[PDB]
Amino acid sequence: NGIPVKLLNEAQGHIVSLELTTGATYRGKLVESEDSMNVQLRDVIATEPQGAVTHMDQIFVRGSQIKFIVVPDLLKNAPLFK
Amino acid sequence: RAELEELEEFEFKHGPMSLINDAMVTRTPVIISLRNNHKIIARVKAFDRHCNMVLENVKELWTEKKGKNVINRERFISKLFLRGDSVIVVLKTP
Amino acid sequence: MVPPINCIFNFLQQQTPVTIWLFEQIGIRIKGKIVGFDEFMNVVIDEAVEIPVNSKGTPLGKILLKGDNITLITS
Amino acid sequence: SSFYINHASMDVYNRELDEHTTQIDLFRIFSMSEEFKYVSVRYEEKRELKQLLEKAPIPIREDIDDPLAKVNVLLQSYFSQLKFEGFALNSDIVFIHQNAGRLLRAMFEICLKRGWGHPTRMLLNLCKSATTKMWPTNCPLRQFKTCPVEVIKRLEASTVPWGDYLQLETPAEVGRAIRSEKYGKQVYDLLKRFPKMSVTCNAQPITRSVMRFNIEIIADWIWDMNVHGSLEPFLLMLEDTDGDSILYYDVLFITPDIVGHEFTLSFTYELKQHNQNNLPPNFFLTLISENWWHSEFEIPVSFNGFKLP
Amino acid sequence: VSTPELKKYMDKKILLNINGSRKVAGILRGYDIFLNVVLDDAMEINNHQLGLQTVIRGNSIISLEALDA
Amino acid sequence: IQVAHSSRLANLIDYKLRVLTQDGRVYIGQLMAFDKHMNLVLNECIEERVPKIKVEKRVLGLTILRGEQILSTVVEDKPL
Amino acid sequence: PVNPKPFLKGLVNHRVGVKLKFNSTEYRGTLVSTDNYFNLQLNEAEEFVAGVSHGTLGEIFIRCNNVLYIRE
Amino acid sequence: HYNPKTKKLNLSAFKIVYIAPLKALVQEQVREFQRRLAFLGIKVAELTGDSRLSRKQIDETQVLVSTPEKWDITTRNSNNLAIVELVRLLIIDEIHLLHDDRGPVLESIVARTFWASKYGQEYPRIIGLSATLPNYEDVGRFLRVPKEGLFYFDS
Amino acid sequence: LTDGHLRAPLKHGVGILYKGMASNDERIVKRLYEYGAVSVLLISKDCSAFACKTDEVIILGTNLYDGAEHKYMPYTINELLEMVGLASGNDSMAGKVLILTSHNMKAYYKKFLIEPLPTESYLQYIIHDTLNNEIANSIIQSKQDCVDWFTYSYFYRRIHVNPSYYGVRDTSPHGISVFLSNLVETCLNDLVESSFIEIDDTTEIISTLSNGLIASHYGVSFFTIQSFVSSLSNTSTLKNMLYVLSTAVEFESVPLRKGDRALLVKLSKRLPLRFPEHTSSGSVSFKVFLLLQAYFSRLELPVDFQNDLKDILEKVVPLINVVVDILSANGYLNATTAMDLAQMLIQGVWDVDNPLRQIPHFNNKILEKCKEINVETVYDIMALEDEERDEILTLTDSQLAQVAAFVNNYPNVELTYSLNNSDSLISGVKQKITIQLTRDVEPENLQVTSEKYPFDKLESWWLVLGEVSKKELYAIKKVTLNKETQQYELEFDTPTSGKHNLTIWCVCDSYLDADKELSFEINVK
Amino acid sequence: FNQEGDYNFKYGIPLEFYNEMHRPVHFLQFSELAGD
Amino acid sequence: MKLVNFLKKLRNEQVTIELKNGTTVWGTLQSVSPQMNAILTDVKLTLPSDNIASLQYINIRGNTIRQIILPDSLNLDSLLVDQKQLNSLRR
RNA sequence: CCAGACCGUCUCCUCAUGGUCAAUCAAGACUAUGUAGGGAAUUUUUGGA
Repeated sequence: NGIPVKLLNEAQGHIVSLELTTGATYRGKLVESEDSMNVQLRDVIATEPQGAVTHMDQIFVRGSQIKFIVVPDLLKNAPLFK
Repeated sequence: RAELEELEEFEFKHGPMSLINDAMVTRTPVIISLRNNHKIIARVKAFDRHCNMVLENVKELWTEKKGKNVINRERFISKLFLRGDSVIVVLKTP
Repeated sequence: MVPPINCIFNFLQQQTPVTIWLFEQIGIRIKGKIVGFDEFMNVVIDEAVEIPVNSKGTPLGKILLKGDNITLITS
Repeated sequence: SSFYINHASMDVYNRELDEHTTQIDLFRIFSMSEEFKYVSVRYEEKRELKQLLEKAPIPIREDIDDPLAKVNVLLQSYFSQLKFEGFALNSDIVFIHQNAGRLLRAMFEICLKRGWGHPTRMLLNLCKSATTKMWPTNCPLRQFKTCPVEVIKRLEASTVPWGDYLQLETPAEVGRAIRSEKYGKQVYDLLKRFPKMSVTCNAQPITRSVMRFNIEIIADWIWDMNVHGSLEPFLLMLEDTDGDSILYYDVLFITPDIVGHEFTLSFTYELKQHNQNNLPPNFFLTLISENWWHSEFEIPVSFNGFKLP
Repeated sequence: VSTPELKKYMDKKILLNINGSRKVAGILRGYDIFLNVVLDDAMEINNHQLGLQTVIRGNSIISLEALDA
Repeated sequence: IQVAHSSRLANLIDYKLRVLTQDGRVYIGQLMAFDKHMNLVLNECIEERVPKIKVEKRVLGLTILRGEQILSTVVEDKPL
Repeated sequence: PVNPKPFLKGLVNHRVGVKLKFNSTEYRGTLVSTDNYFNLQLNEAEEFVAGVSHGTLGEIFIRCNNVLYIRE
Repeated sequence: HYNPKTKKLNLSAFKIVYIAPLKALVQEQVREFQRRLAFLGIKVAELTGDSRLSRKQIDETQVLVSTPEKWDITTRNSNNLAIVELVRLLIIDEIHLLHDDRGPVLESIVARTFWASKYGQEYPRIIGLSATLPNYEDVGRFLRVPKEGLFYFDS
Repeated sequence: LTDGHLRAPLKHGVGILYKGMASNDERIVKRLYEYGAVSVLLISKDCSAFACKTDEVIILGTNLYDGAEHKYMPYTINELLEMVGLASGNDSMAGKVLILTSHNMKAYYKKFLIEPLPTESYLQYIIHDTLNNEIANSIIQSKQDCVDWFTYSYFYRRIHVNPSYYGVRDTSPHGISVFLSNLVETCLNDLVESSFIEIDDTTEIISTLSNGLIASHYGVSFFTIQSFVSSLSNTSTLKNMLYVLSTAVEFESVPLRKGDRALLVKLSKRLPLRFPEHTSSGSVSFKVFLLLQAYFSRLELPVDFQNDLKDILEKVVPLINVVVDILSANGYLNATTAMDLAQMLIQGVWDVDNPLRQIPHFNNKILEKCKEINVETVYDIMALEDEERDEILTLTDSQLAQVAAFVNNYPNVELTYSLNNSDSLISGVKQKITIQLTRDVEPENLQVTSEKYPFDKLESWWLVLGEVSKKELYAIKKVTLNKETQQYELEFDTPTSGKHNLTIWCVCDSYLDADKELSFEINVK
Repeated sequence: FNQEGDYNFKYGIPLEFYNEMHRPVHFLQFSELAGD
Repeated sequence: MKLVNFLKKLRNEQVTIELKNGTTVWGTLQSVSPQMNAILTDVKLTLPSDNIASLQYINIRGNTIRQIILPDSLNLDSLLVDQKQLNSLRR
C-alpha cells in the first residue's frame, strides 16, 4: 500500500496545515485519515488568498482537489519506514 | 481473462471509433481539434482504445495573438503521439 | 437515511421537478424532470429548459445530460 | 582460420588429442597450446601454486616447476571462480579467460570433425564451463541471474543427482527438498525455465549400407528472452554403443516456436563393413546444450533384431 | 470503497463552499463512498431560497464547515 | 547542477527535488516516499509564486504532496 | 421507465444536437453509433459556433468528455 | 556520403575502421572519437565481436576501433564480407608494428583488403599512422602510396 | 510489365520463374529460353514440372524452409531427380550438374542420385483412411479380409526383405503375420472410439455407420474426420465451422516459407472474422483460416499466397461437404450455416455482404449502377434485357459471355411439397413426404461458373427439414437435378406429440441467395 | 550409498572411476579457497 | 491492442515533448511505462528558444504529455497476437 | 573464438495464481509467474482550458 497514506494515518492528532486548488491555506488538528485522502479538522483557521481571513470550528476536505498536505518534523525517520 | 478484452477488439469497428478505424486502414486527411484554440490536419496510421493516435504529414494551425488580433502560424510535424484526452473531434474528409 | 443509489429509484418512481446546475457557466441552469436508472450519474431528463438565473425566458427541447456535468439535483 | 589458431598449435592438437584421451589429458593439451609458450612459473607465484596443487580437483601429471601445470591450475581456478591477491597469477588468468573459451571450443570442433566420442562430450562440458564459469558438480542453477546464493549452496551440499530436482513437480515439494521453504516457488518456475527434452528416436534401414534415423525431439521447457536468449543450439551426436567414436553429428537450433511441439528430425548414416556384417545392440543419440549445464540428454537408439535386407 | 466518516456530521447544518464561488448551505440526511451528499436544504448567496432538498455530485463539493460542531 | 544517469524513482529516493505544479508555482524539497500516483512526501517545502517576471518565496510546509496537479519533478542537489 | 442508454440507442439513425464544455460549439447531424463509454459518431455534421456555421463537415466522430448534452 | 545542405547523416552508406594495436589504446581512442564526433550523431564503439553470425552489431555501427587481430578475425569469415565493401575508411594506427611479430597480422589484413575484395572491386582509403622510421619508400610501395600520400617527418 | 519485378532482373541476362504466374508471361519466358536469348534462368522448387531444356543445371540451396515443423527441411531426392531431369540440349555428348549442399546431406545425395532409389512403403501411416474406405465398400466384413487385402499390396511384399524398417523383429511367416494382425487391430480400435464402424460376435461381422461412410465417399483421412467430430456440436457458429475446416491433415502440403507468418499477421487487420484463442500461429491451420477469408472479401494477395489459396481450394470442397453432412448425420439445424459456407467457398463472397458481387467479374464501382435500378436479388438480373445489361457492364467480351452463362445455368426454382396424410400423423414413424422441385430452364450441362474458384464443379442441391427454435434437423437429401422437374421422397422420423412448425429449405451447394423456403404446421399424435 | 536401496536405471555411457561427477567433494573443497 | 505498447519498446532515444501547457524539452526517453511516466536524463526548458531556465534531470508525470516527437521515424506495431497462440502447446 | 534479424536483450502499480511466514474464532507482509487489468468514468494517469 501507499506510504504517504500510512504516514497520514500515523499523524492522527497532529497540527496539519493544507492548501487547495483555489489556494485556501488552513492550519488545525487532524481528525481522520483514509485510503482516499479525506481529511477532517478541528479549530481550523482559514487564511485565503483573497485576504478575508476567518476562524472556523470544523471543516471536512475532499481529497482530489488538495494540492498538498503539511505534516510536522517529528515523523521523519520513525516509526513508519522500517 | 482473454475473451473479456479480446471481444473489445471488435468494439472499435462498430461503435464511434469505427470511422477512425476505417481512416487508419485507408489513410486519408482528418481535422483534429484541441482545448486551447487549436486546429491540426494529418493522415492516420495507427490506432488504440483511448484515441492515443499516431499520424503523418501533420500541419498545425493555432494562435499566439495577444489581443485583439489573429495570427495563423504554421509548421510541419510528422509521426507524433497525440495523447487521447486532448482530442475532441476527428472526421474523414473525401 | 437515503442512499444515493436508491435515490435514483425514487426519482424514477415519483417523476419530480428538477433544476439542474452546470459547471462552466454559472448563469445558464437547466430545468426539467429526471427519468432514467443508471449505475453512473448519467441520467435522462425529459422536457429540459435552460434558464439564465441571476448572479428571462429561453426555451429548449429534451436532454440526456452527461454524468460528469451534473452540479445539482432536487427532489 | 576461424579461431585464429597458430599452425604449431594446430599441429600439437592433431597428435596430442586421441580417441581415448580423458579429462586429465584435455587440460594438458590446452596447456601445451603454443599461445602459452611465453608463459613461465615465477618465485612470487610459487607459494600460491603449491597451495593450489594440493587441493586441485583435476589432477596434474606434470609438476610445479613446469609452466604447463601452472597454466592448467590457473584454468581450473578460473572455472571455479577464483579472484586472487597475488596479481601476477591474476594477470596470467586474465589471459586465459580472454582466450580459454576460444581454444577449448576449437579443440572440441576438431574432435567433432575427427569423430571421437570420449573427448567430444568432455570437451563440450569443458567449453560450457569456460563460457559460464562453474563445474558440473556446481549445479546449473548458478547460471540463472535470478537464482539466490543460499539456495545454490544448499543444492551443492545436499549430495543429490541434478535431474531429480528437474523431475520434481510440486512447488511445495521443491521448497521442502532444497532445505528452504522460501523461494521454492521461484525455483520451480526456473526449473520449467531450464531445458527438459522428452526425446525419442526410431532408427530404420533404407537399404543394407544406409541407415535412416527418425528422431522425435520434444522440448518441455518454457521460454525467456532474458535468460535463454535468441535461440537454443543443441548439438546432436549419434555415437556408437561404447561412446568411442562419433558416427554422425549436427547442430540444431531450437527456436521459441519449437518449444513444446512434436518436432521430428530425420537423417541418414552409411555403415562400416564389419558393422554392416555384424551389428550392435544400440547406438547412442545424444543432445547436449552448448550453453545449459547438465542438459546432456542421451538415449538408446535401438538395434534389437534389426536384420538388414 | 472506504466510507468517509460523515456519520459524525449527521443531523447538523453545514455551510458549503462548492467549486466556482458558490456558498450553498444545508442539513445532512444521507452520504456515500462517492461523496454524492444527499442534503435537505439549499439557500444561495444576500440570501434567497431556491427549492428545499438538493442532491449534489461528488466532484463539485470541496469545503464544508459544520455550523454545529 | 550534479545529478547522475539515474534509472527510476526507487534509485533517486532521498534527494532534493524541485517539483512543479499545474498553475505554475515552483517547489523544492527532499523526496522521502514513493506511491502509485507520485504522492511524493517532501522533507521541507519552500513554495514559490510567479504572477500572471520574478519568483517569490514561502515556508509553511514540510508536506505530503498530492499527485493530481504535479507536472514534472526536477533534481536540485544531492544530500550528505 | 426509459433509461439513459436505451434512449441513446433509440436516437441512432436520427438527428442529434450536441454541446461542448470549452469552445462551446453546437454540433448538429444524424447519429450513427455509440459505445459503453458514451463517445459519438455523426453524419452530415454542421459546426454551429453559437448559431452560425463554420462549414458543412460530413461524417464525423466526437469524444465523450467534452460533450454536455444530447437533444433533437 | 553525408550532405552539406541536408544535415541528416548518411549512416548506412559509409563505415570506418581504426586499427590500434593494444586494447587499452583502442579504448582510449574510442572515447576521443566519441568526444570529437558527437555533433553528427555517430556511434563509435570498439568491436564487441564474440560470434561470427552474431556480428551484425558492427554492420549497424558507423565507426569502429578494432585491435588488429580482432579485425583480421572479423574480416576473415564468410558472411562478414558485406562490412569490407561498406568500410570505405581503413585507418592503420602505428604501422611500425610490422617489425614486431604482431605486424604480420597487419600485413595480412592489407593483403586481404587489396586482393580478396575483387568481385565488388572498389578499393578503400588506406591511411597509415606511425612513429618516425626509415625505409619509408618501401612502406609507401607496400601501401600503394605516391609522393603525395607519403609524409616523412623527423623528431 | 506484370509483375514489374520480372523486368529489371530479366533486362540484364537473368530470367525469373515461379509458380502461379500470368500464363502469357511464363510463355514469353519459355520462348526467351528456347530461342537462345536469355542465358540464365532462376527457377523455384515447385516449377520442376515446367521442364525447360537447359544444359548446366545449378541447384542452389538443398534446404527448404517450411512452417509445419518450423525448420529447414532438406531437398527430397525426387525433386533433385526431376531437376536433373533435364538433359543437355545444345551441347551434344555432355551433361553438367552443380549441386550446392551441406556436409551432412552429401552422402545422402551422392549415393541416391548415382545409385538407384530404394523404394519403400508409407502405407503404415495412412492405413486408417484406407481401411475405413475398404470397410465402406464391404469387401472387408472381418479381420481376415483386411489381412488378405494387405497381402495384395506393396507393404506386405516389401516387409519380407526389409522388416526392420517397419518395426518387425521376428522375420518369419508367423511373426510377420502376427505383426500385421496387431497393426490391423490397432487401426480398427481407433475407428471404434469414433463413430466409424461396429464389430460384434456371431466369422465375425464388421460394418460402417454414418461417419465412416461419408469419409469413404469424400476421400478424407481418419485423423481429419476425428478432429471434425471432436469440435463440431449442436448450435455451433460459422466461424467455428471455418476453424474446424482449417484444422485438418489435408493441408500438410501447403508450404509456409520464411517471413510468411509475419505477412499473415499483417493481413489479419483486414479480415472479417478472427482466429480462436487456444491454437497455434505458425501452423498451417492459421494460414488456411486467413486465406479462406482472403477471397470471400476480394483482397489483393501477393503471388506467393495465390498458389497457397489454390492448393486450399483443391482440398476444401470435399472437406466442406463433410462438414455440412456430418452435422446432418448428427441431426442439428446449424447445417444451414454449413451450406451457406459451402456456397461462399464455391463462389467467393459472404452471405450478408452482397448477393450482386456473386456474378463473375463484379466490382464496387459497377455495383453503384446496379443499386440504381433497385436490384436486390440475382433473379431480377434474369428478367433484364440486353440494352440495360450493356449500360450496366462496359467490359471485355469473354467476361460478358461468362456472366451470361452464369445467368443462364443459375435456375429460378420453386418449392412445392405433397404430404401423404396431414390427418393421420403418428409419433415416431417413418413418415414419407414427396417434395416436387422445379427449374426455370432444363440444363444442357450442370457446369458451375466462378472466377475465384478456378477448378470446375457440377451443380447440386440440398433438401432440408428442421425446427428453428429447437435446432433439430429431421429430414435431409442431396440431389443432382438434371431434369427440369422431379419428385423426391424424404423418409423421415416424425417428432413428438403436439404442434410442430416445420420449415423446408431448398439450398444450393454452389450459388448463394437461392434459399427458397416454405414453412408449415403439423399436429402429431 | 545404500546396500539395499531401490534405484532407477537407464542406457548410457559409464564414467571413469575418478571422473568429475564422482568427485564433487574435491571440487567443493577447491571452491572453498585454498590460498587465503 | 494499445499504442502505449509502441512506446514501451523505444529505449534511449530523443524527443521534444509538447506538454499540455506548452514547452519544448530535448531529452532521452528511457523506459516508457503503461501510464506514460517517462524519465528524461537531459532537459531543456521554456517557462511561461525563449527565457531559458533549464536543469538536467527530470521524471515526467504522464498526464502532462500532449505531442511526442521524435525518437525514431519507424513503424513496428503488434506484439500480443504472437504470444497468445504459441503458448498453446499441449492441452 | 562460437547464436543476431523472418524474432518483444527491459519495466512502474492493483488484483488473482500457488509457497512461505508474522499471526486470530477466517484476516496482512514478501520473493516469483504475465496466464489478468489499468476512459472501476466522480479520491488522482486520461480533461475545467
